[PDB]
Amino acid sequence: MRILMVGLDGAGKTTVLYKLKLGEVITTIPTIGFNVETVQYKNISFTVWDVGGQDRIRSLWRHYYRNTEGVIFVVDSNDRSRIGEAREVMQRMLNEDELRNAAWLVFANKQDLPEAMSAAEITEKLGLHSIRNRPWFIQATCATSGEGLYEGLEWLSNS
Amino acid sequence: MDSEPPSEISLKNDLEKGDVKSKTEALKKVIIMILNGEKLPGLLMTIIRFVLPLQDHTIKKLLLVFWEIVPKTTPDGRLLHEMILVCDAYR
Amino acid sequence: MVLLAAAVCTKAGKAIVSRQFVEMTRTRIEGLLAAFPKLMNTGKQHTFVETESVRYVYQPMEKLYMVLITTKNSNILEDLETLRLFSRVIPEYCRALEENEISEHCFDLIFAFDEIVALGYRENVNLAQIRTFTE
Repeated sequence: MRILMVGLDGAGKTTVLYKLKLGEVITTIPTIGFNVETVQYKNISFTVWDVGGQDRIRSLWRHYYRNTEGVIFVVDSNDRSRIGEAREVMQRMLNEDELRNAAWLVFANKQDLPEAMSAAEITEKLGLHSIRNRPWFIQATCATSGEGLYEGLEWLSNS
Repeated sequence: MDSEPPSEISLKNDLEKGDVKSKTEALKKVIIMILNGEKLPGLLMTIIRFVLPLQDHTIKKLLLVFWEIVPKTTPDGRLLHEMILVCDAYR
Repeated sequence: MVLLAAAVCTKAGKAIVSRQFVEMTRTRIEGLLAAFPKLMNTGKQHTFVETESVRYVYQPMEKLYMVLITTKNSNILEDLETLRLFSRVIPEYCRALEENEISEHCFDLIFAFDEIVALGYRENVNLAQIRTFTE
């Protein structure tokens, strides 16, 4: 299974990936580029493309769209200023023809932080209810603990 | 591929295949058809996707090659930006 | 630019692989190489021969011409010297000249062309230098 994981910078995309691959919480640098890794979960081998979220790189995601079976969209639940921006990025991503049938999994992340928005709140802000054309799911996660990560891999594998 | 102007559908297939040699050969086949002067933009997203960050020189060199002879014309996988897919991860 | 293109030709009537440093000679490259290199660049077994107001420097290898073309010139020694260095680099990639094997290593040759002559100004290359790039 081919997976594209994106989201704004600092959402926690690489932390998520290497928690999944190494069971370890690594010390990230901003990703100017991608990381690509293969992860085994329950007889599925997920090839995850973690593509950096800062602006220059954001402009490049479209090259990773093609062949994508599922999309992990990571959100920093503690950052309320950038939630609209996330909504804007994700909405036009939903309009992409190469992403047309891909399974849509939102991770509301850093759920560990006291003022993190809830997954329900995030669902309203991102406009997730309005997707009728394909599968979507939202999952509260904490990438450092590992909470919600495998519930994500589970949902994804049931595409 | 000496000069074969309709072969762009096969090149897309050959451009990502999970085999590095095939990808290199494909990108090479694109170069030779452009230099003669033949069809090339269909491929762009495929071309750009494997190679981008890597320090692995041969594909990078190949992509680097294709950016001095047609970068401006091709726009499927590049479009128009300041830090295009010609140079963003080529920093 | 002083050096329009650096080109490997087959006198099949086409430019087998060729390099346009900056977008100028695309299709133009093939027509020049195809007509002129067939006649031995219109030569008589002379390394410099000029035809249709374009300087062609060449070396025959089989049914193929390794060709340097200029239409301007800075020095005598220089034009030959880039061609010459090119001729050390080309059998490493293609085991002499031959259209099918030249065709297969479009990338190799083309990359060398950019490296050897940059924006028409004759830089220098060597077979070890070439390696770092195709690595």
